[PDB]
Amino acid sequence: MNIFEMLRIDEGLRLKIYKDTEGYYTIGIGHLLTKSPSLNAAKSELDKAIGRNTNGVITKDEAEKLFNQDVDAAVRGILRNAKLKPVYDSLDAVRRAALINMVFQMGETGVAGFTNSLRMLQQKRWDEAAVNLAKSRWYNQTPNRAKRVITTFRTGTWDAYK
Ligand SMILES: [Cl-]
Ligand SMILES: [Cl-]
Repeated sequence: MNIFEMLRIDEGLRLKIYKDTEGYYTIGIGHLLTKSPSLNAAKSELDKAIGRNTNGVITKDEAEKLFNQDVDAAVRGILRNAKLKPVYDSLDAVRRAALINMVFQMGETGVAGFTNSLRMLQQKRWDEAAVNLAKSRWYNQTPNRAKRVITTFRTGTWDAYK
């Protein structure tokens, strides 16, 4: 297992524009297109991302390319964030993938706001972070996925994904 496989499991893969769990237009492997409620707007952003007139539909290769860019962007985000980088740097490889998962889903900003949880992960108080991580809208809205990522931080193994 790795970060790519991990996210592919959590996000799925859809080749036509669809709405995510929040009702926002997305395509591929969890690539958010826009928070706007306009399909046209989403189509415009899709064509801009791909470089062609897609008519709201992409190929598998194209989805994977977006996915690679998004993963990449998520790591750099972390590395560039003052709150995140130290945590990330203190963790083992497995747990780092869980932190990337969160940032891909919620953005750097939203994750950087889990202050208490961040501090517990940094301190290696696994069970404690896991309880504090569950006290969140994230957990209440997407409990199964949140469960898998939390288990990941708690155990440092890929057990939740196997
Ligand atoms: Cl893009
Ligand atoms: Cl879920």
